[PDB]
Amino acid sequence: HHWGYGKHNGPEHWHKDFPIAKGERQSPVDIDTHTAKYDPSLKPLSVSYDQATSLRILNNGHAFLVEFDDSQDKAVLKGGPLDGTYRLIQFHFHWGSLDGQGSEHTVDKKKYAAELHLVHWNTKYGDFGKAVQQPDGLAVLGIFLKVGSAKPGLQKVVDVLDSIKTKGKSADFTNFDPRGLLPESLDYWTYPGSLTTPPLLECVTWIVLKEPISVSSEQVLKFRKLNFNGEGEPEELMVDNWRPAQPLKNRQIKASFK
Ligand SMILES: [Zn+2]
Repeated sequence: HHWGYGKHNGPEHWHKDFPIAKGERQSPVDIDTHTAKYDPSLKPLSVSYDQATSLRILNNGHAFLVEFDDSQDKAVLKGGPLDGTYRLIQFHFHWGSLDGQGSEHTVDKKKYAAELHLVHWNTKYGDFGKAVQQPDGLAVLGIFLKVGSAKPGLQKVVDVLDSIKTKGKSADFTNFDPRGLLPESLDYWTYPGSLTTPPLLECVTWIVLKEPISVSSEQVLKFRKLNFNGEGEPEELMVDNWRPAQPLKNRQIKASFK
């Protein structure tokens, strides 16, 4: 008995166990494209994933994660609004039960079918556990997914989901190149936020890309076949594992771009 996305343990209930849920820098938020401010000071993002080493894929009962070896600066994120080097540790998605919902961040109230999160931690802090306790500990790259043409680079992930259908299941997932999940343009918004799942720490510097990638209906459909439950329990489809937009409060969203 803990947190989830159901009617009795969903986002609206999280504050009881995680008071920070009502904090000053919570995520996600709605990106109001007309109030975001263009900042000429923002540098272009620098994504260096050529030496990435994926290790395993697992279904943690809330989403599925693809874990990477973060023992060295193999896959890092630099530049943009960041000061230092951030190592990629894992990526996961949030998606809906229908193509009209699923993303966590919204753009002018527009919801996308899903949202990809590539989580990186600031190397100055030694390890992920220490980084989450700092205001500039994490830097999460958010990418929107819209339904249209298939994304070749995503098929490898889609094909292994059958092996990790239920909570607790994990499978070897080596030699996966995350570069196949990036859009053509790296233009971004950025704002200070938090992790959108418990424990909801406000240690994130969010970097949400303007350009969505397209995925086919067939690809997203396979996401919807996963289970929140563990093997041997009543089947509950893993859909709508997204948190609604939170109050922006005293924060400003900056844009790299036009
Ligand atoms: Zn996420």
